[PDB]
Amino acid sequence: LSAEDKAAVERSKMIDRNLREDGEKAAREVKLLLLGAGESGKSTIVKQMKIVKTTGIVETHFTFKDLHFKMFDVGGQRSERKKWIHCFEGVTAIIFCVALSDEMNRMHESMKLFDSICNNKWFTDTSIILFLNKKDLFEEKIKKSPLTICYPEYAGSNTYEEAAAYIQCQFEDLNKRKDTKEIYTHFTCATDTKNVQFVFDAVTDVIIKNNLKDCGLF
Amino acid sequence: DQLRQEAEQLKNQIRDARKACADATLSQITNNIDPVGRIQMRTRRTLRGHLAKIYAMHWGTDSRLLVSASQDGKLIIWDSYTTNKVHAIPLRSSWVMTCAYAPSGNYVACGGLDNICSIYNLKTREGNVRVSRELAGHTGYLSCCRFLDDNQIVTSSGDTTCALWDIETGQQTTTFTGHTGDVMSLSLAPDTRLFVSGACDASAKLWDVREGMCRQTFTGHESDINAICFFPNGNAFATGSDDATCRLFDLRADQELMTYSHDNIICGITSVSFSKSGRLLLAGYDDFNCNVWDALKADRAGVLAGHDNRVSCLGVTDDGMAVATGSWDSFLKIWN
Amino acid sequence: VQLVESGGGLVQPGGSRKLSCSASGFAFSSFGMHWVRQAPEKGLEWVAYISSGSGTIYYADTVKGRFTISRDDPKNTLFLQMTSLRSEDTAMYYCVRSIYYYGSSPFDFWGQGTTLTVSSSDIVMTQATSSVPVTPGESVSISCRSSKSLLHSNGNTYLYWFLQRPGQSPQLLIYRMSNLASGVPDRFSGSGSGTAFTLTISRLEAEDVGVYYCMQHLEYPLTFGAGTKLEL
Amino acid sequence: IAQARKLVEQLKMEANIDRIKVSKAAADLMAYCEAHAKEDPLLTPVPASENPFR
Amino acid sequence: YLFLDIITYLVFAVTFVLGVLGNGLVIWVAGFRMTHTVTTISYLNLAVADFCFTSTLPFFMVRKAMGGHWPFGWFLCKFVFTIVDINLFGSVFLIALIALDRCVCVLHPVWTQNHRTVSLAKKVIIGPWVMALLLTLPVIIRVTTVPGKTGTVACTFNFSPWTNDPKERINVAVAMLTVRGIIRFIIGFSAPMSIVAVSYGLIATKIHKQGLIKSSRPLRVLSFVAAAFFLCWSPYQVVALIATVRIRELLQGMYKEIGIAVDVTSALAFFNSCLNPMLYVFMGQDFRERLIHAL
Ligand SMILES: CC(C)CCC[C@@H](C)[C@H]1CC[C@H]2[C@@H]3CC=C4C[C@@H](O)CC[C@]4(C)[C@H]3CC[C@]12C
Ligand SMILES: CC(C)CCC[C@@H](C)[C@H]1CC[C@H]2[C@@H]3CC=C4C[C@@H](O)CC[C@]4(C)[C@H]3CC[C@]12C
Repeated sequence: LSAEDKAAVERSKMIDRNLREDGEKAAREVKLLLLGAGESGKSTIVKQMKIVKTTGIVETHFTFKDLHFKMFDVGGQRSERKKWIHCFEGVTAIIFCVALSDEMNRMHESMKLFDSICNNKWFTDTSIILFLNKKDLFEEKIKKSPLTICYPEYAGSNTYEEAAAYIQCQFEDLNKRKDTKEIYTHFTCATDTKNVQFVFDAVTDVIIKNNLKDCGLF
Repeated sequence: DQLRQEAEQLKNQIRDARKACADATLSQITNNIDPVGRIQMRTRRTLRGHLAKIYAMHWGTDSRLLVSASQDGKLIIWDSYTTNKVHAIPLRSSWVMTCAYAPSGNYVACGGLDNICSIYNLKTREGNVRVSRELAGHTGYLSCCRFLDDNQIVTSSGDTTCALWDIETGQQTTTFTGHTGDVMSLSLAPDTRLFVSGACDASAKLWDVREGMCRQTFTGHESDINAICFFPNGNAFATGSDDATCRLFDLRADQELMTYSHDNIICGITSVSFSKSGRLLLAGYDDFNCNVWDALKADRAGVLAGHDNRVSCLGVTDDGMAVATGSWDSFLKIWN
Repeated sequence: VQLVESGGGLVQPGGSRKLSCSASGFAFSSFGMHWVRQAPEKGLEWVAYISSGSGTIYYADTVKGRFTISRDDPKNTLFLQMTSLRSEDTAMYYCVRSIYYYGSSPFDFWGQGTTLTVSSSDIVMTQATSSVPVTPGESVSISCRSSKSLLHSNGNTYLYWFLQRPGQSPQLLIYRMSNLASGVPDRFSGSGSGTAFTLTISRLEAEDVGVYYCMQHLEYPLTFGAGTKLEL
Repeated sequence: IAQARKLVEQLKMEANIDRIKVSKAAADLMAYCEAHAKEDPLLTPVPASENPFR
Repeated sequence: YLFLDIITYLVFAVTFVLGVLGNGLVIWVAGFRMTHTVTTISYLNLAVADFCFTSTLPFFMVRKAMGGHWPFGWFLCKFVFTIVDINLFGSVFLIALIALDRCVCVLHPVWTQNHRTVSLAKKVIIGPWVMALLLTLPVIIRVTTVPGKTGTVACTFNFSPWTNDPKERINVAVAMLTVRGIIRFIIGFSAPMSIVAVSYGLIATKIHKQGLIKSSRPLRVLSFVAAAFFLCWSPYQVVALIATVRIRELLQGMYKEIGIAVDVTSALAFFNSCLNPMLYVFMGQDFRERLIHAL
């Protein structure tokens, strides 16, 4: 049998209990991964939330309406995404930031990155929240310059609403699996409650859908 | 540029010399040797205490204790004879991608997606596990780290450079540069004299630890190199790529020896290790399996299939008794 | 590391008394704790055991049903309550710590002891020799014997060699017959097999003068036995 | 600019490596595999008496 | 009336075989070859209850076969009746609990993110079993074998074993059996049916209000489950209540029509334990692929 190994087994059992408690405490937080382009309002979005060492990943932790949100900003990595992107396979949501203030064909590379990240083999079943943030001076930009430079095929009026809708649908058409994912869109500004409430509503919707898929009914 | 043409001419001369020095391949020599058939291993133990994907594993020097790293922010030390948990260390950053166990058993190192390599001391006088060092100075993610003598540690990062640190002071003693893409893995020589490293640009470089200059480079692959390991003799090594192919490179011949591939397999390797006698070559794949190749004939000899996800880490004890595998299903498995 | 205890003194037969052991400088909530008493002019004997997490408690057959052990983690204090004291229970007590995992070393730190004066099947181990006259610079050997074999199926024997130099608390020298404890000179060595055990010292100084005790940890209760004495 | 000289120097220092024939490497690997064949507990399974796992 | 005998025998046989194989597959899959989560725990418990009940069937099958004789012993009488009653109650309460679980997990997504741990699942799952045992205690106490003074033995209720006088015997028998009957149509039928109906109605209302429909699968599955449960357990409860209305006459022995209706509806009700695994576990795609991969 066992002579002194019983104390070792007791130690192992207490360790197992501690791991189970820590895991069930840490599996109650909603994971959001933040992505964007260069100076595309990511700092503004991060600051707008309720809320050296470790230059790579910046983790923000906040809490809204009894829901604990944890957001990962990984823009400060500067390496091949295909080697470390699968670490985030289990994230609840992906926040994407885009600056509407379009100047050197930034929209085209933003669309390329969105196409690369939306159709990835890992981020299936993961909804995508999308922010078009630099909307304060977009009307000035369109009144001082036409949108046909970015999109030569554009054949519409030069008003704010139509141009914004055209850009939104242009971004949303990059999706390939219209039945699996669900892209949410928002026009954000210096307002805060709108941003946090929009994130909360999208997270609640995807949580309900995940619960339905888990309980077999989906 | 004239220097570009000179470099091209020098590369052509190197390739010509490599071809001229060649002879009949390893197949001609090893055609007549006896093969080994149906190397069947069955799971003995099953270490189930993790709650997420498992990214690294390393056998102790006594061939009984091992360490595993998970994504829930846990470094666990297992006793491999009774499946007991000696220690459970919580980490500051949950995004880890590597771990190592000191050759004496006093220290464990872990690194990952936070650009920092932490070093923990196990045998203290307060009974707990304390963090001893936090090596910082890299710009890309840590991919693999190994111990040398409990005072020097060599690490590889995802910024094309790999460093050699002196733990006591906490500063980079030496830096090795020369890759174009990310560096994915490295393995020290048995005598801890030289070391090779594989890069994400389909090249493998042999460095001299002292005097800090690249000694040799080999290029035979077509995609990323995701694992690498020294032959026990110390005069060869094996590289595992991301396009369903393993290769055996020689240091003295400075070129390829043999390739291990099959038409059925099309996934990407994730780990590579050898056997104590250097006859079996294990290989963890991405199609849920784990192949066991006869390294002297390239003919497959066994399959280890017990995992519900891709196998990410793989290791073999020092005395050659057991084999440990770990996958994204959060279970280690001991085979024998 | 400190394990200072208190609560002793002068009592009367049939009374009661509480002993407290305050620990500072280590992770107290991860160590099992033992009590060990010693009567005047005699050897050591085990008293009580409480494990980590309070999930296992052991007593001695001579005090079972009269003593009660308990621990308090947030305040870091070990309590032992004593009821119906008799004249035999006069002794001086030690608070001891031990942690069990693979490759650990139990009994690695003893307290300072408190005095207690009251007015008026188990494995047995024998050290036949009671005293040995020695001079510094030579080599000496000490032998211990047990009734039954201590070798287990795992492959490791359970023998512990302790030293008690005069005026101080005991100190762990060797655990499991062949492993040298931390902070111990390389002169000491241990060997043996089956039921015969030998502790050897290559050189002697003025610091190696005291009593030497052997203990077994194969099964409870824990039995020390008398100890060999060295002097110059 | 300045990377070309470094690359050329590295290639030149790699050029003067002395190499042996491939058959020598094959023979050395075969000899090493033959020498340590008996002490491999995975090529030839050992009896369950000395096996630490079950 | 001769047709009903074949109907009941065939129903018993098919229920036995299909239920035992289905519940064995479900317990094997959800117990060992799948990690443990709350839904798996609930399905495991339901499978265990239904497996025990459907395994304890051949004794009923042979007790109807002989004619009313009970060839087995007194110990088997007591043990079998206790097992059957406790397993039926456990199965019904577990179905109600699963329906409530789904309703909460869909209506309140915030709450189930914070307080839906496996610890809570194991802490709350002991309610149905304790309730079943507490309600089946009378079967453990007063059920025994008795000779019929003719050459046959009956495993039945002996409520008054002290006396042999017909008047007080009949009085206490009808009183105790009527109070039993009233517990069965208030505890075994009304509450679980109402809870299942309310929960699934709320789920459907929420789905059609917020608009999460990528297909009709949720509505189809909910309709299938609710309809199967109702059609399985309605007629037996109705006829049992009818029998309890006229039980005093029934002991005198003139309502043989009720005598055969009770057993045929009992078989039709017992078919639900056969139906349960297919509706609950194998309706999920993931379990289907898991079973296919396992074998
Ligand atoms: C036939 C009747 C009389 C008795 C039935 C006994 C069997 C079938 C039942 C009773 C207790 C049940 C066990 C209860 C607990 C568990 C632990 C769980 O982790 C695996 C399933 C398992 C192991 C169940 C398997 C089936 C089980 C063993
Ligand atoms: C057969 C009747 C009389 C009694 C039924 C007792 C058994 C079958 C019931 C009662 C308690 C139940 C257990 C309660 C808790 C758990 C822990 C969970 O992790 C696995 C399921 C498991 C193990 C249940 C299995 C079935 C169970 C063991």
